[PDB]
Amino acid sequence: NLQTQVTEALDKLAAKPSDPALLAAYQSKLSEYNLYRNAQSNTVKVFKDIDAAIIQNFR
Amino acid sequence: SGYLDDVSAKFDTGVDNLQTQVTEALDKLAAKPSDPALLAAYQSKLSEYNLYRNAQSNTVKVFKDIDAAIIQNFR
Amino acid sequence: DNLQTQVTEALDKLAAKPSDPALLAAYQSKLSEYNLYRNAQSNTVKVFKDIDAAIIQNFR
Amino acid sequence: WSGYLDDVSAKFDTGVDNLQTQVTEALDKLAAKPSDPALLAAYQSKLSEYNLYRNAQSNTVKVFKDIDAAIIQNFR
Amino acid sequence: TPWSGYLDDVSAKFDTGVDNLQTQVTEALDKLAAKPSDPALLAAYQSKLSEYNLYRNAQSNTVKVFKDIDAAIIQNFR
Amino acid sequence: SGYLDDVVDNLQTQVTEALDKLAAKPSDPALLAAYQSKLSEYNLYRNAQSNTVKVFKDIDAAIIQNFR
Amino acid sequence: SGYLDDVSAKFDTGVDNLQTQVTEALDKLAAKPSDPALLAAYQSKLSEYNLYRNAQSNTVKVFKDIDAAIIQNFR
Amino acid sequence: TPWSGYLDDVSAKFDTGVDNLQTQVTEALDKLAAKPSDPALLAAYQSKLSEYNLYRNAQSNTVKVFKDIDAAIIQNFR
Amino acid sequence: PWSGYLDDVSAKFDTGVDNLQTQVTEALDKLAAKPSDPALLAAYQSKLSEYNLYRNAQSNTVKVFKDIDAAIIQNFR
Amino acid sequence: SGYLDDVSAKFDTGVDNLQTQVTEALDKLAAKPSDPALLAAYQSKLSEYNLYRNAQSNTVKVFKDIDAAIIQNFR
Amino acid sequence: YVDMVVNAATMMDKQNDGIELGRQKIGVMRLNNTFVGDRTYNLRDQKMVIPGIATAIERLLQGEEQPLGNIVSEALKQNAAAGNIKIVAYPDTNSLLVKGTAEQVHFIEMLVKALDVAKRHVELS
Amino acid sequence: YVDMVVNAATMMDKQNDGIELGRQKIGVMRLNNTFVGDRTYNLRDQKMVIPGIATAIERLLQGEEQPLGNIVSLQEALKQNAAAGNIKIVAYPDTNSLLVKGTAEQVHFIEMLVKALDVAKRHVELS
Amino acid sequence: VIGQAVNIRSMETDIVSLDDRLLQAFSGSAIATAVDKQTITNRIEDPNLVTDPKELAISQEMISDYNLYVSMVSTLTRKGVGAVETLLRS
Amino acid sequence: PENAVIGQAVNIRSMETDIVSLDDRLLQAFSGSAIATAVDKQTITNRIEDPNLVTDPKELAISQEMISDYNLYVSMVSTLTRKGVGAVETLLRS
Amino acid sequence: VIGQAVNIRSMETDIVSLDDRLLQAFSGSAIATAVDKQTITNRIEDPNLVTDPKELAISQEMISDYNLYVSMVSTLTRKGVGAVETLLRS
Amino acid sequence: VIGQAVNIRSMETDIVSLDDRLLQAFSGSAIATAVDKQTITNRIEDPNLVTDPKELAISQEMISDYNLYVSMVSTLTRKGVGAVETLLRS
Repeated sequence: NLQTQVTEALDKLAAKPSDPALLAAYQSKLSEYNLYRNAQSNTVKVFKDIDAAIIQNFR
Repeated sequence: SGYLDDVSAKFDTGVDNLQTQVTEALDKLAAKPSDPALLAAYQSKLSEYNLYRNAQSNTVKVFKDIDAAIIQNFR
Repeated sequence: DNLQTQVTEALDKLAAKPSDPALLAAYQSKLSEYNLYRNAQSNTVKVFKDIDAAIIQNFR
Repeated sequence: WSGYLDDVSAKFDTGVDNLQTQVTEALDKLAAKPSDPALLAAYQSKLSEYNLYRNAQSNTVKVFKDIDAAIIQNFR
Repeated sequence: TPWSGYLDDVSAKFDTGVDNLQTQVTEALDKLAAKPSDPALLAAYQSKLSEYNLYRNAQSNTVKVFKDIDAAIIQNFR
Repeated sequence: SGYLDDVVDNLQTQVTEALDKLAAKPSDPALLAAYQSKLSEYNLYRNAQSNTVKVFKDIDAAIIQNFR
Repeated sequence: SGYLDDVSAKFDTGVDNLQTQVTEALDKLAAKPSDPALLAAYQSKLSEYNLYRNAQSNTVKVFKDIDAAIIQNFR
Repeated sequence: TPWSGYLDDVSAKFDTGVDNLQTQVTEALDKLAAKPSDPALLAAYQSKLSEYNLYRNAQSNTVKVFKDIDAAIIQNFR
Repeated sequence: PWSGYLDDVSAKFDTGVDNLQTQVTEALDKLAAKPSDPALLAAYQSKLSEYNLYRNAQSNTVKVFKDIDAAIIQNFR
Repeated sequence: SGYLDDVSAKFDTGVDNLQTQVTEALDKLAAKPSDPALLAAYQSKLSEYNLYRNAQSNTVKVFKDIDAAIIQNFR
Repeated sequence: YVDMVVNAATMMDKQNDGIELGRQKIGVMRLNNTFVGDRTYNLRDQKMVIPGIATAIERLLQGEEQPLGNIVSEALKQNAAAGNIKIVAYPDTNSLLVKGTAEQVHFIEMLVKALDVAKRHVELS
Repeated sequence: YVDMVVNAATMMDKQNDGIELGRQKIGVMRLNNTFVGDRTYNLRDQKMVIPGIATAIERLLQGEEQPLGNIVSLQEALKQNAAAGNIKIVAYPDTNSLLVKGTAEQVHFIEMLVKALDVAKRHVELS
Repeated sequence: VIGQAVNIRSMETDIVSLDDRLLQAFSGSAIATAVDKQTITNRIEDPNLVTDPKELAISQEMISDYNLYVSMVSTLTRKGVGAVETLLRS
Repeated sequence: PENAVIGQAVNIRSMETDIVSLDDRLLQAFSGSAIATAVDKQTITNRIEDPNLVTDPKELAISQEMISDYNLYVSMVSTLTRKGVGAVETLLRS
Repeated sequence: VIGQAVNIRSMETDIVSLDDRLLQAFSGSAIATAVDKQTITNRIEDPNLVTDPKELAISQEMISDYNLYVSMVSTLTRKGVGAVETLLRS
Repeated sequence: VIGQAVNIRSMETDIVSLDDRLLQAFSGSAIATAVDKQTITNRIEDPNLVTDPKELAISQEMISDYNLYVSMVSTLTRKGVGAVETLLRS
């Protein structure tokens, strides 16, 4: 999964915060992780709102 | 405890001694401000410290934002 | 009330010397965590009592 | 008679015991002899310390207002 | 006690590090002013004035770097 | 008010007074920093009051409708 | 009229003459752009203006939002 | 009364600090312009001109720093 | 053709330094003919320096008003 | 690996040998810091490396914004 | 009766909050046994500086929050902060100017007289 | 009757609120026993400075907020409660005199202090 | 710490004074006094105070309470008439 | 208090005895509910008028609960009362 | 201060029918609104008014007041209609 | 992992009448609901779980599922009671 890849990129970075090659890799990983988490949460919410609306309709 | 504290402490353990390498190299320089080997030593330590702190802060910030955006959808 | 106490301690230590970067770095974290905690608690309290109100409105 | 964001500002104002006057004093001395490097060196420190004091105070009160407004919004 | 922050601690480390330079400079100046043509006074003044100059420079450059590091953190509280 | 009819000071006064003092010298940091927190506390008070008045009226409207 | 104009006016009766002073200093400076005595005064007046106009506008914004909240809770 | 703000007062504190430099500079200049080749006049002018320079710089940097504190506070009224 | 306010702020400087905009090009056209004349060098140093300061102060001043105006317009929301 | 990794790797492959060229030329210079041929050779390489890293980071930044702005509209 | 008493008392109370009751006084105190100003000695190979009484006392009290008391070798008005005490040397008459509350002035005077003691002469051969 | 008394009394109060009742007096005082300005002695080996009364007092009162009183060596209270930091002293050498700006009480206290401080000096002959 | 007190033996109610305000649904006199004030006013003081947040928070109470009172009377009359019709048919 | 725990030896309950009338059993309910609600409303109001309560997250979190509990309580008393009279009406019109 | 006018004795010896009271209210409101919208738009078009801080600070207040007025009229109207529905509706 | 246990064998009962089938379905739902509510409450106050993106992503789902389930049980109960009421009124 992505969770581990991000955790490990962080562990390698914190060993030598001044290495450009490590920084460039981390920027990319953390960015993708951020987008993934947001997209997932929004989709979950949408499906639950639909489900709730049906019940509210027949109630 | 908390998770942001673990993220922040991971840097502190990544750099073992830097927080007191800076204070020591400063105490050495302040004794003889004109020694070039001491000046050249101090320049790199202070640079390293600067970057360390910046990275540490910005990462905690990003994780805060991701959490707040998830908690916003409990409603 | 542990996470409520920790933040007020951190604030005193910081207020003692607002320019110390180690203190600033600690306080940033403590305040951020407290900030997330409060929001999560309030939102779930709301959900739990909107469900009760919707039950009563169903038979009312 | 005051709220809790005043308790939070006052924790800074009583925390940095005297800086608020020390700055004015330093300026009164430097204004008299701008070309003195010992005065200049002192003033740089005081003015920087004061700048940070004010920024940290204002950003903390902003954050506590953002927590409160969000709880009040749920009273509905 | 007069309240002191962190910046004025870093700044003070230099002041106590150069124990007596501050006065040595003026002493050397008063001798030089008493007899500008003496080369032994001249060559002694040059070394002190140079030490003083470098001391003040390093001092203020360091104070500025720290203030930049702190402002960059406080910017992230919001 | 100067008036009582027989039969402390509130945030509404303190805000009006701190605004009045500030407007004399809009560029003093002590006064600005004193005003930020009063305007914030007044905003919070004036929201919380109205939201709870609204809750008590919706309760009474629901009662009357339930017995219609 | 209205209360939000009352708040707006409470600034303009606060800064008695600044609105004039700024334009007057500008005319002087424009007459001799290279006089440091003039420059030094204009920097001050211009800064005091920039700050006055920003504080005014943000305060009017806040009181507008308080009223717009109450008029919704009328419903 | 001529209204004056906080920055106005900070600026004026320097003007009242240096009692008369403002005019000593001009008189020194006129004296020099009368006799450009007199070492005593050259030496006097070098000092006064330098002093004036440093005064004007310290003034404008302090006024700017206070402006940038106040803008950063009135930002947070929102 | 419509003058705004910033246009007026700028024109205040132009109508302030009434003739400097010509004097600079005329002193240049003197100097380029005989670059070694001390009188001409002394003159052109002055007029060039003046023209530099004038253009610089003009542009900074227009920018500050542009930044006040935007900050007000953002509150129309 | 996502799309952002692809965009980064396009720069990594677009510059073939630059990283190792820089590492090498630095060690040649450090062996004889006073030779003008080596100095001239090094300035250009380091400049190229600087621009490369900057362009790479600014591009990844822009793409992140376009994506987050789209994802916001799922709600 | 009760309602009239209550309201009258509360409003008379509020009409006084703006009144200030504290005050400051100035004490002029001549030094009988020593020079007020900071002394400095110039020697063939040395420069020496010695701080005066005003300098030392100011450097001691600077920033103090608590009131003073018991110097050894409504009452709200009494509790003035020590940091308000100010001392200015006036060499023209060799005297000290002190600004503050009466108890402060008193304590300062006692301290001054504990300190301005005349010196024994020593001859070296 | 009660409604007209309540209304009238309140509106009069608000019409009076704006009147400024504080006054600023100017006192002129001649010195008899000493020079008014500061004096610098340019000894062959030492530069020494002695501050004048004006300087020393303006330095002593700096930023004081409480009123002065007891100097030693309805509206009344509102007027009396005048801040010390408003006292202003300008040395006028042409007539060896001080110009003092303040309230009548402040002026009086200042004058008493002046007369405590310009004592005439003794002469010493050294052989 | 300061000024602390507690009543131990009995639950004597003290946050409120217990009073006949328990025994009524609407304070009709308080309505009739407020409705007077917002209707006697015809060209005195000023109109259009849509905008001051202190008076605008007083209007919210009246505008709500009078709407509730009027809504209640509408139901009571229907109930009364319905009770009469119920008895007369039966 | 927080440093104390206080029990009851054994909870005998005299009010478990039915002995009062069907109407005294009604008056108790009415009187107790009316007092409880008036007290709650007053408390909520005070918690908002007082400036140190309405501006501290710790206190706001509690006030949110007080408001919701009040709402639910009144809504349920109303509902059950309606259901009760509606039963009587259903039977007697049958 | 420019062109002020007030009516006197508006109800002292004549009273309007409700039929007319509504109609006068509607007309007096609708025209004031349309003129305020035109004033705003014109203050935005003129190049000399959208570029001067003094004129922008005036326009912000106009937009705020227009928005608050139209919101208050709309809310009160809706609430008052609701009561007539609750009266007539069987 | 650490200090963990599971109940292997459930106790058992006969089910012989509609009465016992009803009490059984009721008891089965009550307990599942109480357990879920407690679990969520704890997950909101362990600070390792309130602040970790992976754990928050889970708590979101748990809250949603709770809401949906209790709303379903409410709706179907009210529909059943309404069908009985309708037939007996008819």
